[PDB]
Amino acid sequence: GAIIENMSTKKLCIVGGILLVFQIIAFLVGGLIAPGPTTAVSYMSVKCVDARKNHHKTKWFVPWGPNHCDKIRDIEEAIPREIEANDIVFSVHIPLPHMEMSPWFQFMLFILQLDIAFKLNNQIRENAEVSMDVSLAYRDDAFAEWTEMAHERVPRKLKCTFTSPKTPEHEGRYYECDVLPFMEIGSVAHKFYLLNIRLPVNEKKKINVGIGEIKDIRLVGIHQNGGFTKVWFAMKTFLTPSIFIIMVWYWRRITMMSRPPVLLEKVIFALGISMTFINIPVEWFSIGFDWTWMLLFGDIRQGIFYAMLLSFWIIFCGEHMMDQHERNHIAGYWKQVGPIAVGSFCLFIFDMCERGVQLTNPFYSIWTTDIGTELAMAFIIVAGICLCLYFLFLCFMVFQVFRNISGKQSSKVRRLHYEGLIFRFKFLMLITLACAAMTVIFFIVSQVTQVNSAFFTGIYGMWNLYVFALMFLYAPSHKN
Repeated sequence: GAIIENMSTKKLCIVGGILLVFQIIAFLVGGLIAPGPTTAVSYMSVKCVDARKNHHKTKWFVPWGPNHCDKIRDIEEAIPREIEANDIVFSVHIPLPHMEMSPWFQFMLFILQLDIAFKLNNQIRENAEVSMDVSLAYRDDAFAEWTEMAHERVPRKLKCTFTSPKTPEHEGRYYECDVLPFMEIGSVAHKFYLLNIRLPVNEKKKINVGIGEIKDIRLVGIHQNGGFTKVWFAMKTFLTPSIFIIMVWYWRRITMMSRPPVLLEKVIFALGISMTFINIPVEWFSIGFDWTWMLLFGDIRQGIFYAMLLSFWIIFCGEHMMDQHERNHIAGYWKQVGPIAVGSFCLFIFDMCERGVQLTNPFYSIWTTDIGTELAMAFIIVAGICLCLYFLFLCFMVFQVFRNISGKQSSKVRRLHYEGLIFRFKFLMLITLACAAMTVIFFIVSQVTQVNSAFFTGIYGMWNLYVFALMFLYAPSHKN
């Protein structure tokens, strides 16, 4: 006597309506509060020069404020000053004047933009490479000392092409050539960050040679909106107790039953507990504490939740097969489920490994070592094709289930009861395919993101509401 088979349609439709109302408000809160999760911002570098006195001990340089460096007006002004290579250092004080960085901005993304002046004297080498010397620092008090975060060599190949002709009337115009994936930071913890870049030249070690005249460098930054992060955290801390309440209701009601439960009522509970496992607001630590690995843990949680869900759809749909079906244990369905769980983990493995390795090298990326870029594109394509094939396989399963249940009907309480159960199945199954399609779209979109709309909030609400509806529907009913 579950809900789905005892409950009257009058009881059903009000619950459906209120749940859909929750889904719609969870959709539109993203558009309301923060219509766009990532804040794009651009910092122009300041061209400092040093006194050539800091060889054994390195020294930081600040663009503006007190004790700010001396700034070369242009790369030609250095010549009357007789400035030599390696005297020039680029500087980017990350926060703009009269504001600060906030821990609410969870992560930081940086890509370089290069302004290299064309001249016939410095034609770009066919495999020209900028062997940049980069260092980073962080600070919390406006009068504190800069503390080192990273100081390493970072290679980068120029993928680069100037269209306009080489005639010297066209010199000085910049090469049109590309942005470069520069840096990822796992988490934000400090008010001020400083970044200093040098490009030492050495014809012996073949570093920064034939790269053209680098006029200026420009840094483009992306970080999560202060609005979106707060609302996301608030929605998760809202949804966690609600799902736990519905889960305890479900499990208490199930445990009240006289007879033991079948595979289905166990797999739905597994879905619920995994959904809570992702739901719990563990990430609220990031604002109050310096923990850094949490950004990888979110990807771990999403991978595990996907592993639960993609198996759940097949098991739930598969269990609606009735002829000579209804096994006692996963040995009857490990045939299908087995690689699905492994595959679901495999979707995020590359992104998770990137997140891991960026804690030892923030400048590491898959998009360097260009074979890395082409294999990343190949990975995106195979993941897409495999997930679409899984969606097709689920659609085939639904098709076969629809084929099958024609027999039970074709082979006044019976008239309304059986037809109502059939209608319940039909609506639930249609909801299932719709949610699966939206989940596939979500995976692809989360991998590609130019979406400017915050539909993430709505689709997460959709997952919560769907799992909620399942536990609500499959619990035993109050005695009539």
